[PDB]
Amino acid sequence: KRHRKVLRDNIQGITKPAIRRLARRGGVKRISGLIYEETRGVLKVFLENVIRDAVTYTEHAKRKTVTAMDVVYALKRQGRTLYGFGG
DNA sequence: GCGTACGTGCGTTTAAGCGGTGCTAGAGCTGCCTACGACCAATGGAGCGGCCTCGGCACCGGGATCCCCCAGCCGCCGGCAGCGCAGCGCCTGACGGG
Repeated sequence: KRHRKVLRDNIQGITKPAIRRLARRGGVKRISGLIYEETRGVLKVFLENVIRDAVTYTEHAKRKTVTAMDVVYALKRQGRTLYGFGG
């Protein structure tokens, strides 16, 4: 097809074990059940901040596709530089 | 010390994941044309310097809160000690039995 898109409930795509594994890499031993909801918001809260300016780069370039070279650029402005994709 | 809820484990189950199409959109590049920003020479007046004088603020002194504190004070009530007592089991009568 050529219309519509998946635009619902995708915040639940981050399934409960996925965070549970992620936190294990952080070394936390025991986690209460309440914390799952906050990080999803927190993860989202951080996220569009990265996209919003990333989107801004593309429109100034008058593209339609989002390149990785733009993604790192905004990540530089926010502060967290990334090695391994460009430069 | 209490207790719940989150780790551990088991048993579905399902959507990720793989591998496979098929498409065209959009990025990349080229050709070519234009305009617009740098450059140059002049010009004057906006901005910056130098004085320089009042009053907004500083300072004071005084009077005005106003929270902060707390013993006063009582109410309350429960503990507590004393008192009156309710109920029971035994004590002990009433009266026939032993």
